[PDB]
Amino acid sequence: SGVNNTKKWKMEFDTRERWENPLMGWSSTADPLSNLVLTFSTKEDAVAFAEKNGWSFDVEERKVPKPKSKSYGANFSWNKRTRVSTK
Amino acid sequence: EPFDNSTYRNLQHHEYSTYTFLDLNVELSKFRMPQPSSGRQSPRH
Amino acid sequence: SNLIEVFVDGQSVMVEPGTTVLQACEKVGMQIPRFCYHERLSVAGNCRMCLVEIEKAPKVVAACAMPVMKGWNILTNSEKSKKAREGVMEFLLANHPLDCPICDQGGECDLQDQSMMFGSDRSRFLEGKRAVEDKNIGPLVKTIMTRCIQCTRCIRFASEIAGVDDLGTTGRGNDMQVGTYIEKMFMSELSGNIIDICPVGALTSKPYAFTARPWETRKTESIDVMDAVGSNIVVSTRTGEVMRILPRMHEDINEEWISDKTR
Amino acid sequence: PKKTSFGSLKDEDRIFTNLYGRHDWRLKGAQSRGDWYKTKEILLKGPDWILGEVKTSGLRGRGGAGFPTGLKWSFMNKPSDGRPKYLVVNADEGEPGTCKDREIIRHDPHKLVEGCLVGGRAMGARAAYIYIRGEFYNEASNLQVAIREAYEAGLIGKNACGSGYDFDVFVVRGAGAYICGEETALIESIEGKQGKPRLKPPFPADVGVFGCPTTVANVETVAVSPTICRRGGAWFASFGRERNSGTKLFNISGHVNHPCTVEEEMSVPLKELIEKHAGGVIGGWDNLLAVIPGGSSTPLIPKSVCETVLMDFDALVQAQTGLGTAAVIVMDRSTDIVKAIARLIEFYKHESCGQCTPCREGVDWMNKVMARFVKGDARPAEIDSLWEISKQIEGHTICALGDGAAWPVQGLIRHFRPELEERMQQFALQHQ
Amino acid sequence: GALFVHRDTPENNPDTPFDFTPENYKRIEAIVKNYPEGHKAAAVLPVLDLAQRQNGWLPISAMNKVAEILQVPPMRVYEVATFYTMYNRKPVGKYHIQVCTTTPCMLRNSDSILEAIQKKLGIKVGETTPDKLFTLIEVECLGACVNAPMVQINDNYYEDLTPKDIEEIIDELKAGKIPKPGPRSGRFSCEPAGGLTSLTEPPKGPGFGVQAGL
Ligand SMILES: Cc1cc2nc3c(=O)[nH]c(=O)nc-3n(C[C@H](O)[C@H](O)[C@H](O)COP(=O)(O)O)c2cc1C
Ligand code: SF4
Ligand code: SF4
Ligand code: SF4
Ligand code: FES
Ligand code: FES
Ligand SMILES: [K+]
Repeated sequence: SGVNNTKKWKMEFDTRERWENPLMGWSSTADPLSNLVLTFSTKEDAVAFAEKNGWSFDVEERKVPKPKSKSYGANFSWNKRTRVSTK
Repeated sequence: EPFDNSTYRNLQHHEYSTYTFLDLNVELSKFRMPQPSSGRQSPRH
Repeated sequence: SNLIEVFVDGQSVMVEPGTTVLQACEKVGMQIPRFCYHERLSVAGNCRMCLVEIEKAPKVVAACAMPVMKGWNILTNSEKSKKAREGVMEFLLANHPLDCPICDQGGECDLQDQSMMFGSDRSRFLEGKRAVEDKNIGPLVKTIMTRCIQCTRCIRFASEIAGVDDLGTTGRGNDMQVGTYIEKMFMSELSGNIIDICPVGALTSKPYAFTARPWETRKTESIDVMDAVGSNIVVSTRTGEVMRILPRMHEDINEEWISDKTR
Repeated sequence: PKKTSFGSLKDEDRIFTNLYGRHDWRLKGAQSRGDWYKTKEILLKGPDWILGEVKTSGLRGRGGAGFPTGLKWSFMNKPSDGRPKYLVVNADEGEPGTCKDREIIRHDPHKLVEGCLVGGRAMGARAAYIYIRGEFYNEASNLQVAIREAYEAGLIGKNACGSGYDFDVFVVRGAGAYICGEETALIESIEGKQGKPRLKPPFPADVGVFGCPTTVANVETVAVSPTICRRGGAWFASFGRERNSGTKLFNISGHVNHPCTVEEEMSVPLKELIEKHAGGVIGGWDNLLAVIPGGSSTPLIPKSVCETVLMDFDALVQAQTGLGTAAVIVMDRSTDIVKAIARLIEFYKHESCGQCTPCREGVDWMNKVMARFVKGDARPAEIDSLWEISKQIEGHTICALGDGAAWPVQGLIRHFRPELEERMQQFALQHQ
Repeated sequence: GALFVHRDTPENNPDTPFDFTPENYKRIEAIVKNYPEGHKAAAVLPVLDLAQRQNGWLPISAMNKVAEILQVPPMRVYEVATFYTMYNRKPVGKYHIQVCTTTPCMLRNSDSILEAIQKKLGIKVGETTPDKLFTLIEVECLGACVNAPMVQINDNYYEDLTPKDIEEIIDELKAGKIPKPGPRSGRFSCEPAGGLTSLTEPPKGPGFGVQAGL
């Protein structure tokens, strides 16, 4: 339920081939850039990093919470069905 | 009629049948006003 | 317009009337610790972890079900508020079984995380813990009911969100056994989502059981293909394969729940 | 003017002159006492008159709430919102020491139902939903015959007392619990639900049952209303001290020679109660080690505190306790105080509904550590911990049962601290 | 008995033939009538008592049969039955003993009454007689704590009970004769053992203290 992770921006890459090591079943991988994620406060600084390094680009807007109008008296209504069946 | 000091007049609480509460509840229906309607007959409905 | 003015720990913020104490808190970025309230699942008010003292108050208010009115300063970091948090958290943890190394919620458990932030650092218990007999409501979800904290978040989810009335909390007192009493079988198409709502390891996915841990599992974002709804989901990958599929936050498409087939 | 030599209630001052069932408890003796008279006139006078009279009456919360009922009964007195208004009589009486409502239901429930209708005029309700305790099976039927004669006579139901009022009264027998004693959990028992306290707001006043407004009152508060509006609230206000206005059906119990529920003059030193009306306590004043003042929730007090205190709300509050339901349980040197509250706190653990974490967990934790305290299996600092967790569950619970559990143990800690140390000390050497 | 999970027993199974007699449907229809339409789940509480007053206990069939006749899910029926005390889900032995044990009762030595029931009847607390006569269970205050130690036989509750006093109560109840419920000593309902104090002068007449029109 904690949300102190949906506040920053990242610099993730696309995952490449990951093949098991012949001896002991590793995840031997030849993607040097795989295990790097950066942190960006906003996205316009994040995009600026893309331009200076000239990487391929696509973004995703923040999924802000639509404001759920909560209530407690609705759980005990007279006509509305919002009356809860268990408490 | 005279005021008493050592007489218990609640002998009926001993002589109450197993269904006595329900035996008085069943015919209580005649003194009933139209019960309020919630716009339906159950919240799931 | 009608947006009532109110202070939070100082700074004032206007808010729609009828908004509870929580819903005003995140407007400035305050996530008060909660256990029994979900933003899209009713209002319970039973966990009492949301308890935050308000200014001038002689009693700490239950922030979940308390509508705020004019000029009510939310004393978030106030001493008695943190005092209420400390007492209530150790009460929840009192009868909890010592299962963290064997509980799959280890590393992503709300009871685990909050005790680090809002919690003590030692125990005052000197008695025997409560033990609840396990249940069985499917091969898709495990039931370890001794780890339950009776947040009732599961029973509400079934009642409204899943639309099926088969879950509840039988008993009295400390014998607050949450389940189906009689032997029953929690088959709904949204059944798998009660794993995510539960803050503890009370219900966990049998297929994923004892396969990975939250810190090692890399996360990737993709879509659901099992249905034409096309639900946004996050894929867990570790050591080069997939273990568990979690629903993403998308109010238009899936909210935060997915079908059993997708999970 | 101020009757400081305060005591010695009279039979006319006794609101219910048939508490023992001595004379005709049925409807035939009800109108003899003064009941079912002039109710036609007052019901026509409008709700404000009873509100005005109860303001002079000084009725406070007698179910342990300790709040002026005149304010509460007028709290929801608003114009009709379409949703019917209702009335509830909190006849649970689950407290270990509450018996007066059991007596009033068994013997004088005609005053109760009339109080509902004269009260129901104030809130403008269409029916009452009194909650008779399930254990009171024959008392439930006792008020049913009171229900029977009052309904067909026009006193209650359509044209309530012939005053163009459709107020009714329904009966709901319980199935056993203390948590139904509190109104916020009572309503769920009425509302086809397991007894669990409801978070306020929303209050019962604006929405009580089935999404409809409902007023909750103690059994005597509603039952005394017809008399205080018939003879006069000021006369009833002449009893009790300031903010203690009225008289109370004391519940004398414990190690007392003649345990009793007398409707006895209120705001009175407990010395006058135990000797004059209860025929003394066993062994005398020196025998009694401590007294449960007014209820199990109310912290018990010793002779060192109860040597002069009057049983009134204000004096009880400053005595670090409450009068509550006037459940006075006297307890002597021979019995152990820890064992005394052991059974009480064990009962409290047997009655928590488990809804909120502090009551569900804290009370059980209290039971285990206290059970050791009976033998004495602890260290000096455990009393301080038992102090600590008592404050932790004090007020943090959804309902008032949690802090209702805090008060008895809290009073036990503060008063007989050396007793706990020595019994605990005795535990060490005997089990060396 | 301290088992909030239902085991499917051959005797207590959903196939157990539970039903109602011609009078009972009149009883339950009176229960549902007492409540406003639209919200009739309030009738769940009294209808369970109707099964209590017919079967003497609540089989899982009784709870399941209540569910559809009340148009409520079965689990809600279980919740109502499981929480409350004498909504006993396990069969009980006819004479159902509730010795009152809470602090006011034990302070005046309810243990002696409990011990007398313990030894004379021969079975432990919560158990039943070999051929279904008695079931002794410690109970808390029922709401009459003014009197001496207490025991609730079925629906007939008893007070003013000394350790000896319950002994001839249990003597005559063994033979099938039901003793008069209520206090057994000179106390009738709530008056002193040493002579009543209040209720001496006759009550006032009909209507007193008229406030003009009133
Ligand atoms: C644990 C608990 C038990 C209670 N039991 C009773 C009771 O048996 N009878 C009662 O009238 N009020 C009882 N109350 C008080 C009610 O919650 C409520 O405040 C009261 O009925 C108000 O009465 P009034 O409107 O006459 O002041 C109890 C409260 C608590 C917290
Ligand atoms: S629920 Fe959380 S705290 Fe409890 S055992 Fe599982 S991981 Fe540990
Ligand atoms: S089982 Fe899980 S979801 Fe259900 S009440 Fe317990 S902690 Fe909450
Ligand atoms: S204090 Fe909390 S757990 Fe106890 S009865 Fe009240 S609501 Fe239930
Ligand atoms: S959020 Fe208020 S109690 Fe869980
Ligand atoms: S004390 Fe025996 S009835 Fe409550
Ligand atoms: K979970």
